[PDB]
Amino acid sequence: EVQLVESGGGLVQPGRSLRLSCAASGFTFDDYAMHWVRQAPGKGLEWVSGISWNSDSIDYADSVKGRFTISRDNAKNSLYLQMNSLRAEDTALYYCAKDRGYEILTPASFDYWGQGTLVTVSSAS
Amino acid sequence: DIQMTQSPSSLSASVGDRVTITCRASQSISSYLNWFQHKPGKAPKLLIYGASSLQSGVPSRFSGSGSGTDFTLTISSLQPEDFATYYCQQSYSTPPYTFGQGTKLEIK
Amino acid sequence: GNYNYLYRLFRKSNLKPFERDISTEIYQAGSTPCNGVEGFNCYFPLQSYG
Repeated sequence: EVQLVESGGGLVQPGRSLRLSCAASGFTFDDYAMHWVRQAPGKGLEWVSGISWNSDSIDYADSVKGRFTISRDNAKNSLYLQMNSLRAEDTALYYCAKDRGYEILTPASFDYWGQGTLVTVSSAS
Repeated sequence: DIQMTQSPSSLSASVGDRVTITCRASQSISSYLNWFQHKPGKAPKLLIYGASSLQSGVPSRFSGSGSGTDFTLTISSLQPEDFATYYCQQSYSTPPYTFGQGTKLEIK
Repeated sequence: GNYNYLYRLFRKSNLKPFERDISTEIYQAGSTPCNGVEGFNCYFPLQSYG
């Protein structure tokens, strides 16, 4: 019954920054951990980043260390993510998942997901 | 480091068949596996959290088992609306949330 | 991961030789004013090496 919708999908050039956000409405956003999952066009799922219920612990995937910056806004009940120094391998599909617990690295998995928004990293029209 | 593998690659069955999918982990994870049903046209969902704990809100047709280094998932009937891609994820080892490769499933 | 080292990504104009920038205002990427609130086309200029 919860809704996980995001925005910001589009076409950007390599080396250009793009910011994604995600709106959650169907649950209590103040005390759940949240994560980002990437769906490659010709591969399987992959975890990107995750933040705690409040911003003490932030973790990043190895392939995106020092390139992405995930934020959080509990007042507006929405989270953000910054994509910087993009290369050609970041043309995948991104989901906005929700963790069952309140920490980043726990045996609790992602219970609710949302529809993805496709992004492209190329120089075209 | 942990490597996550899926033994089968593609299956084909009928409306009233019974199929088995297995997922092998490189190292012991102590029954901390998760299964997801990836519908190709919409957002993926979660079927079983933990070893064989059935998530509330899904039919009891699915049932899993296994602990240690081998896990198995079975579909009781495989109704025509259950064709999708399934993933196994571990959340115990140092590499966080490593997903296995897909299992495309067509009913025929 | 060491996050004590940070590098700036955006600035209105190029730096002159031998000066520093310390201000950390939100970079206006487009035409919608940021007004001190981060949003679309309102990016953070400092990112840390992983």
